[PDB]
Parts: sequence; structure tokens; C-alpha cells
Amino acid sequence: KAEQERQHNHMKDGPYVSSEEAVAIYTTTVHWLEARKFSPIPFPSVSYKHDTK
Amino acid sequence: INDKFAQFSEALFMADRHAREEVRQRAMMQQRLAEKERQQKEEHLRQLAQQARAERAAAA
Amino acid sequence: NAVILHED
Amino acid sequence: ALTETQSSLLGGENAPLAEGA
Amino acid sequence: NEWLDPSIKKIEWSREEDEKLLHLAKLMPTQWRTIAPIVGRTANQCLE
Amino acid sequence: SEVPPLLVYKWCQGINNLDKVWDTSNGECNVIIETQLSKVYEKIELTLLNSLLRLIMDHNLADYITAKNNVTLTYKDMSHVNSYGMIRGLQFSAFVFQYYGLILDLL
Repeated sequence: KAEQERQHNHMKDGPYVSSEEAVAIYTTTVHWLEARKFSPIPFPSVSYKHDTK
Repeated sequence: INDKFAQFSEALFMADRHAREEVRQRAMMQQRLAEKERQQKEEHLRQLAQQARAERAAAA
Repeated sequence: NAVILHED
Repeated sequence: ALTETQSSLLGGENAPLAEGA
Repeated sequence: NEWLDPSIKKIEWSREEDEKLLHLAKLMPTQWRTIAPIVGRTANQCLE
Repeated sequence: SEVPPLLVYKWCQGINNLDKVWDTSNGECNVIIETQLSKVYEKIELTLLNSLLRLIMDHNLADYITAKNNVTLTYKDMSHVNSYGMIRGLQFSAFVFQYYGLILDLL
């Protein structure tokens, strides 16, 4: 009951994270991953050599 | 539902596109810096080869 | 303007 | 343009948002 | 829940429905169980 | 790498091997604060999570994960759609939360 009321309140009272807060969080993440030179994870290939394992 | 969903979504999409453009521009900047560093290394190697040739000519 | 969270 | 776009750490070109009015 | 409930519209989509579906799929991406009550069709109908 | 007792042991060793850590001559103090991040799983926003997962991986995989979190939960005659917060019962939920918590660590 509490969880349905919380879900309903999120639809009615919008995202609680502000758009400025969301952009700041996203920007911190991109700056971190660019600094760490992170290579994004690909979709698994048809012939990915570790699929069976 | 709230209109904050629309503003939130569009803010995230423009932040994503801005980050992609910044990454592209910065990648081009260190690409050109790598080009200039490679050219300077090539000039340094050419100068070292010229010095070695001059030393060989002096020894011969 | 300033959001009121679910718990408040 | 906003969905099938792949990660922003890979650089790449933003597809044009032909918005108009 | 997905077919036999009498509130399920199986007629062809109107233009207002299509505009609402695309607009909400842009707002709340891949959230089909959330999108579907606002559009008025099932989640599988909206996705298809 | 380590079992949680070895994690505690390594935390003790790191505290001991910090510089001048037990020196209180010049009035310096040491603080340990342990705390818990309150209602993180509950307050994860699925659109923002889709954006962050799109950062670290393929967009099909990110879309799978957030669409998977948007489901109907049932218990006997009760049901609702989860549209806000993560489901910790998905198989990949530990991965998704460790990435989200890494962003919180950055904050």
C-alpha cells in the first residue's frame, strides 16, 4: 500500500531529482569516465569467444 | 503526470549531446597535438640521423 | 517550485 | 536521433534534431 | 490482462493516439508499463 | 579479492599506515564516520539511470535494464507498476547498483 502510494506520488509530483541536479550528476559521470579513459561495454558478439563460459 | 517529466527528459538529452560534442572536440584536439608531437619526433630523428652521417663522414 | 519529496 | 545513438564517451556525431516548430 | 479485458481497444490507432505515444516515448524512454496507462493502450500494444 | 574479515583487517592496516596518524601534538584529529545511504534503491530514477547506463555500455543493454526495472509487481490480489526505484531482485541489480553507488561516491 505504501509502495503504490509512493509510485503514484512520483507520477503526480514529478521527478524529485531536479533537471539541474540530473545534469550535474550526468556531467560528473562523463568527466570521470573520460578521465579514466573508460571503453564502453559492447553488445555481445555472435562469435564472442567467452559466451559459453 | 507532471510537466517536470518533459523538462527533466529534455535536460538529460541536451546534456548527453553536449557531452558527446565536448568529447569529439577534445578528441580532435589531442589528435592534432599527437600529429604535431609526431612531426617534432620525426624532425628530431632526422636531425639525429644527420648528426650520425656527419660523424661518419668525419671518421671516414 | 522547490520540490516536496515523498517522505515530507 | 536521441535513442539509437551510442555512448557519448566514444565521441561521434550528434544526429540532427530536425525540430522546426 | 493483455487481451480479454473489455477495456482494451483493439481498433486502429488514431493520429492523436500516435502523437501521444511518440511524445511519451520521447519523455519516459523504454518505460512501457509507465507509458501505457497515459496513452490508453496496453504496454505491448504501445510498444508494437 | 577478499573476504569481509580481510577487508576489516586491511582497513585497520591502512589506518595504521597513514602518515603521523596517531600524532596529536599539534592538535590534529582523526574522524571515522560510518553511515548508510538512505533509500537509494527506492529513489533511483529510471530515465536518469538509462542515461548513466548508456554512458557505460551499449544502449540496447541499457534499455533492457531499465525496461526490466519497469514491471508490474504482484502479491496475491495486489498489483502495481514499479515506475520509480530499482528492483533489487533482478539478476544484474548488484552490478547496476554498484555503478550507481560509484556515481554517488563521486558526489
